[PDB]
Amino acid sequence: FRDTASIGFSDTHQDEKTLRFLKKQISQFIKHLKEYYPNNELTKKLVMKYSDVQLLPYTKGATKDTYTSGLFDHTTGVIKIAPRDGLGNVRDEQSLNKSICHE
Amino acid sequence: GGLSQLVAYGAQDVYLTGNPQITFFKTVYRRYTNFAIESIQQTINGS
Repeated sequence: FRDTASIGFSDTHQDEKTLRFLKKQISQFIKHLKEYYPNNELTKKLVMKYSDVQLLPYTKGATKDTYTSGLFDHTTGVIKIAPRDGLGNVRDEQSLNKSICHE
Repeated sequence: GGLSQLVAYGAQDVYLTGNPQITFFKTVYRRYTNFAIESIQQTINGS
């Protein structure tokens, strides 16, 4: 849950090619003496320096859960009509289980 | 015994027990979210 999407390696924009890359540029471009091309056309040379990415998805929905804020945790004297919160000490699970076990 | 006190009821008790709101003898506890606590040791950097 660290929230670190980083690769953590020199692969984002390092451009780990050899010196042969300068010759590959002459393959991407069309030349024989490139000492005059970047002094004039710098936009195309900036276009030949761009990375290709791939995005990633994930989704989990939402947890709509109310009933929070439990500050006073000592006890709570029940209201006059206690048989509205009294039949909650044991839910319908341990109430239906004892009836199904009768067979 | 205790019955002799219950019968000692008057106008004054209207501010204590008349028109009652609560009791003390049937506590209803709150249900709560499931959780657990673990004690874990941390790494201390430096010296």
